[PDB]
Amino acid sequence: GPGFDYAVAMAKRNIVTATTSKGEFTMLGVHDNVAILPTHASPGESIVIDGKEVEILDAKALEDQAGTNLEITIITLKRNEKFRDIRPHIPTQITETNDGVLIVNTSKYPNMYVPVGAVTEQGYLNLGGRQTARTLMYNFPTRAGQCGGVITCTGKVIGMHVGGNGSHGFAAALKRSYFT
Repeated sequence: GPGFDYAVAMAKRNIVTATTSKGEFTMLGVHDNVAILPTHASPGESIVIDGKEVEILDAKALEDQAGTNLEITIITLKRNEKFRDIRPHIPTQITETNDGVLIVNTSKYPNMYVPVGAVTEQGYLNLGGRQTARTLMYNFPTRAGQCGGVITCTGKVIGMHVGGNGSHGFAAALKRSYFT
């Protein structure tokens, strides 16, 4: 109900903690039983969501038209649980903002909000030996525990944190077409 933005309402149901062999990540539910995670989280046949082991029915790694990695993996879960449909709040185009907020939800940082400032288009990035397209950057001392963090601005969900270099944080841009 109360919440400085749409973000607060969505967060309670759609932002959960996911555990794969590579550790804890923040994960974003998009609609129904469909969620997203950074491709490098590498979920196997199942994943532990908020303490509960759940089976993955499908895991689609996204790439652009040229075959470049987007670093977003869409996973379809085997579970009656249903996320709110946030798609109407995902822009149809890569989106910058002067006032972004990063939302992280892990056991080390439960339901935490952090205004990060300007979020602008970085474009191609070398993400751990792999070329990644459509990235965004923000000036925030990135560290462990933020992978999967969601990036929002007033009424919109615009990126997902996928890496960072000491002074900057990088995210994959979200676009609506990826989910329809």
